[PDB]
Amino acid sequence: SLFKARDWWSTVLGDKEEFDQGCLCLADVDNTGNGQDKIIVGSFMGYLRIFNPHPAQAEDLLLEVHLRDPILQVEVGKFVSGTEMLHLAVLHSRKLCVYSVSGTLGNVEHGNQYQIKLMYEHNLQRTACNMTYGSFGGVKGRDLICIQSVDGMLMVFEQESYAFGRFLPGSLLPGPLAYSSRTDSFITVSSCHQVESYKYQVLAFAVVDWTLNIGEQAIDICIVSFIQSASSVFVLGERNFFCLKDNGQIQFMKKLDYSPSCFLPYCSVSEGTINTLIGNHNNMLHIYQDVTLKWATQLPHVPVAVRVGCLHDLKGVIVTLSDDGHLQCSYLGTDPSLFQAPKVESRELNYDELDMELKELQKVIKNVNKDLKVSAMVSPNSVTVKVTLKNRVALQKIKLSIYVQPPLVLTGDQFTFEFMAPEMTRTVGFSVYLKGSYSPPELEGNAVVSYSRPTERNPDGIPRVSQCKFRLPLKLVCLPGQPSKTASHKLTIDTNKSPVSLLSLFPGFAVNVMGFRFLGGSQVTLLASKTSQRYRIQSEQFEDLWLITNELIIRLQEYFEKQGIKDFTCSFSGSVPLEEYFELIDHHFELRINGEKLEELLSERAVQFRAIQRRLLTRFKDKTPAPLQHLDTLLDGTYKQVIALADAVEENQDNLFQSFTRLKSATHLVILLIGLWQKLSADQIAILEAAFLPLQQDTQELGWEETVDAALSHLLKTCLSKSSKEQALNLNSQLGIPKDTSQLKKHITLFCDRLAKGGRLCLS
Amino acid sequence: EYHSVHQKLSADMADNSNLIRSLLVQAEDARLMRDMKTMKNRYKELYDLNKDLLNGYKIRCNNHTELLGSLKAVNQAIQRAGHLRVGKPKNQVITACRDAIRSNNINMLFRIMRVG
Amino acid sequence: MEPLLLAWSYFRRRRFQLCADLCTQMLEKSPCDQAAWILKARALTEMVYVDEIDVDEEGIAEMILDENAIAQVPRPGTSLKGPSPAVRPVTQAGRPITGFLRPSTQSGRPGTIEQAIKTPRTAYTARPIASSSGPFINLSRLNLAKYAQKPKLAKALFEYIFHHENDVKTALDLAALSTEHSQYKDWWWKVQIGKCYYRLGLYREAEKQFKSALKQQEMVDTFLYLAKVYISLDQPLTALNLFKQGLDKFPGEVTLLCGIARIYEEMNNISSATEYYKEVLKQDNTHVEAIACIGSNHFYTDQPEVALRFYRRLLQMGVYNCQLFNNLGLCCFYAQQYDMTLTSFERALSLAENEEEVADVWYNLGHVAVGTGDTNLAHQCFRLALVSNNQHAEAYNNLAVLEMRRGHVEQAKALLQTASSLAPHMYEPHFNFATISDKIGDLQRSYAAAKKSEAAFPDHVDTQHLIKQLEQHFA
Repeated sequence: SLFKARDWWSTVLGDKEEFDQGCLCLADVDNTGNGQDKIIVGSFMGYLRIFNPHPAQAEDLLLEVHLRDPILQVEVGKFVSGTEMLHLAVLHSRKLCVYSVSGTLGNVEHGNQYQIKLMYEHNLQRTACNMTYGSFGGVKGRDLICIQSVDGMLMVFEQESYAFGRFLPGSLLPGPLAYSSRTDSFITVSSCHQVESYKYQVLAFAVVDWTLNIGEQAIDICIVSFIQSASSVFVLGERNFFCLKDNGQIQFMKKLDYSPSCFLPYCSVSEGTINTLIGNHNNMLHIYQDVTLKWATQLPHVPVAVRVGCLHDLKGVIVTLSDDGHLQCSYLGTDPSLFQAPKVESRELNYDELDMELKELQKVIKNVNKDLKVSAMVSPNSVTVKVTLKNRVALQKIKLSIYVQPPLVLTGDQFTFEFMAPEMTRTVGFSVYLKGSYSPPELEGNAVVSYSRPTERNPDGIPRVSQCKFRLPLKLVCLPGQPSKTASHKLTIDTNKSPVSLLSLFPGFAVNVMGFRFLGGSQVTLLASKTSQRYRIQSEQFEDLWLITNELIIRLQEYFEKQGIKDFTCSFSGSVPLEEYFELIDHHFELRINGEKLEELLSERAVQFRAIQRRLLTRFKDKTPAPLQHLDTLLDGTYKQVIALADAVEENQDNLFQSFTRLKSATHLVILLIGLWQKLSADQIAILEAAFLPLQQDTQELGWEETVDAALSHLLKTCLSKSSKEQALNLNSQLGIPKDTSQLKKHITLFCDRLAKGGRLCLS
Repeated sequence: EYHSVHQKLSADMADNSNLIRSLLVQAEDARLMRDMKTMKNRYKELYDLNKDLLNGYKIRCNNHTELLGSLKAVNQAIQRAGHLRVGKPKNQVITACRDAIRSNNINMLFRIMRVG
Repeated sequence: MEPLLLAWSYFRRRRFQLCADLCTQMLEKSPCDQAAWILKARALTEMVYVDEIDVDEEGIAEMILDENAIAQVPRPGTSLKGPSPAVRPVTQAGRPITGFLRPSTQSGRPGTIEQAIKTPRTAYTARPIASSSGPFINLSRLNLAKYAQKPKLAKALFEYIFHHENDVKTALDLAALSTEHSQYKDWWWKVQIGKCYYRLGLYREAEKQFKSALKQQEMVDTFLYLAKVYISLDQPLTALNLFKQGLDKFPGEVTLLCGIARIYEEMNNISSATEYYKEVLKQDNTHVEAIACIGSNHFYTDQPEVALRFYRRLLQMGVYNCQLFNNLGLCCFYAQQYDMTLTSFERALSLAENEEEVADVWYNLGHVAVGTGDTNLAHQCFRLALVSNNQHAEAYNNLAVLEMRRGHVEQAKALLQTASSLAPHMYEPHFNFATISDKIGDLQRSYAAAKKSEAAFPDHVDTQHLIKQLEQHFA
């Protein structure tokens, strides 16, 4: 209970009401003469409610009158000429009304009634915003009131008689108004952050006594006069708390780190100081002697007005009122309750239900250790492919995406299906075509779909992914051409059947000695051998052999299965090239090294440009003139060199990418030949296809040679090699850019020869 | 007005210098990921900002030298007024003119330079 | 009731929306009423208002490419550029973790620009680091020369332009014109021009205005601004002297004492930071910064019960976070208040509003598990810390320790490598990797890891013994 506003008589005060400051008042409006206090609350609807809490109950509410117009301000003081009895003044936008709450008793405590009798009223030719009251001048036994119109005008009414009205000078919004008696001065906080004190006689005669530029505008201003030892004007700014002397300067000030709402300096306890009370918009009250925080306690609501009064035989009760309607009397809670878990015996652990669930989850744990069909169809004719995807449940967040190759291009790449209801079918259609010059490494294409399965643990569903492959037609990136006779590079695939007519396999390429020209210019020749069973493929580039060699083999298989023959091989006696292959590897690595050199050059140029630019900047900061044309003509040269180097790095990146795409086809063909040359199974072909065909393009941290060399070293180390000195010295796996391709070539040749010597591939 | 123009120019040049430092950082970033289109665009923007800032430097230094000329004219005028009188009136007139210019009371300045 | 009156009352009460909307209405209805115009300006600008003292934000450009410090090798103790890393966790090599995050904490400086882009974006800042740090009224249209003639409109419009539109150039133009009009004799316009300059990066032209405002009216805000400037110029002792002069004017101001404490804690002198935080306590006793800092310090110097008292005080004053409850559960488990630990951890998990906070709470729950003596629950808690935040180097380190305890050396090595790649400033994954490398030979990587260990926490004794062993082996 420590540091909480412990409750007392409290009540919510309406049905979506609206209150402000000046609504809550706390005095002896009934004029009982005893000394207790009665909580008065006006509203922005009209509900003037007066309570006398007796701790809710129903005897508390003295009355709940409803006046027509909203109640801006409520005050209690000697607002009538003759009598010296406290009256109740209520201020509406255009009306001032002074009542007299007279209560007459009944024989039983719930038979006594209270009436508010209108003692007088003044019409306001201007729309008020607030008001203050005091003994204007030095008149005794009177509390005459000054009302501030919202357009900056102090209309002073001596009770029952409109005295005068003076326009405050230089004000746009209205601010908080207070009245000091030790100096007989009105004090305002105008819109230009200026606390201004005017003398009452100067106003009555009409200018500004004094001013003080506080840094903000003020919510409330309380000139507290319970103590006469030294008057002090308290100001609650919208960010700071001030206490000001009577001459004008700051007696002291505190920089609140919160947003205050209301404050009230109540009576002081020490000598000279003044205890004050400030409420946050964090619904917390702070008790501050001078600027020192003497206490802090959590309010239930963000107070709009706080008072401290004597209510039913208890002094210093805090009375807060919000703008919702929460009105609450309270005291401060000073019980440092112990921090201990409660020693309850009824509340025990339902071990059976909890243990069933725990055994279920532990079962799933110990078990973890031990629905969408995608199909792509390629039309036989920029060929148009159509992907059909179907489900069996209500899948959600479906995304389909197609990846063909670098050279090949798609017209549509991504398709998003947010939700598809169960056992339904979707069908997308895109079209793929060649864009570039070189031929792609494979005419394959992949369509990958990713969806989410809604489950019981997660309502957003597990993410799942499924993929399908399609095979584009050779006649997309090729056409028939004139068959050459003697080309530079050649490879011969021998088969154990009868040499088949080339016009059968390739019927859109017509001729039993065929020639192919690819979009881009490359040309390949296919010779059916008439005396032997073999075929021969030739071209001036070792890369262009792969697409035709692949299609020869694939369509041979398809033809011999369509016919009905089963026995068929593609033996390829001879030797795997390993010499026109290494040339492409060396070309690729030369491009990589050039790129690294250019990147270092660009690093140096950028550092130099930065240094010169910082020199120029420091020159720009200095106020005095200074010749610098040398510096900017150095900057221009460095910048043109930077542009040159950037364009060169772009060129090298493109050249390296083309070299990588040609090397992909080279290594495709080399794996094909090694698989035909040693009769490799499908798994032993997949291991090669994973070791030799690692990634899609070279990046500045991972490239081709490092990956393929690490993989080949591991395979040689744990599958073929036996000696340990070799396994540790020569066969080493590292993943940084090499210094030369010597080790990669040594390992590829060693891999080939140790495959030739009976060794076979495994994984572990 | 020289004061005000120099203030505005210094504000603008501070803005552009902050822009240039941001672009230096951004260009270093684009170059660390070998993204050359964006790097070249940062370098183009830096070139343009340097051109604009050099124009601003030229105009600022021109106005600044004019401001120095004006300040020297004012100080030399106070000195020419004081130098016209021998003895104790000299520093009297000097401090009087200094106080009449720190308060921008030009008419009092000329009054004390005429007879005072 | 009436439109203007109700808009005013709403604005006073911090509505900031009902007054804005009602002002739009009153403006469309009567095209000549400037009170509602400036009131809408105030509401707009205060929905978004943020304390300028606390808006200190530094980009990579301002860290590296902005040089304003005079000295280059100042004496140790006179520039800004406790529990050892074997007890108190660290965010970087130096500057161990703090107890209070303000939006201006640095906790180090990145050396180069490459060192800054290649680092997690919230390693030297309290928010992701940057490269540099319909409408109501159109700024180009309105002529500041006219508004600056009337200060009632001038001050509100300047606050709008500076804090809402964030256009420091038009703001400085209006402030210059307005100071011209007011004949240079009001501290507020001076402080505003100083703030504009400090935003533009001109720290001496801003120090000038703050100093010229202090001579006119000594206020807390000007001392805070001027010390902020003196810290931007890297002069901590000038700032300490200015703070002490302020405390001479305002004998007990908490903001000045907390500034002094922040400086003494950034100079890494906790002996005086804690003394000035204790002074703040003797003044405030609800200060979240002071209580959190002294509480963390007490927790880490073998006094979890006193830290528990401090954090329980933060809980009594109505703070309700995930950080507060994690700290409470930790101080409870380590003060041996076993009846209030796990409920505080569950409250923390409930209150967590990120994926890094959830990861930290699961990390601490894993520490509680390790203490309780169950390595399976600890395993699950560290793995959940990783699930919630994949870049959690400490979860990797502790999970690798538990793995190596099980026997899985390769798992442990890969996890320690991931950790020491995520947080290079952390000595523990480096030391662990070096130790379990030397245990298996591989003295090259063992040495390469011990060296980075000693780079992160140099006075570590075991790292010295291992480095000496490996250097003996090398020779």
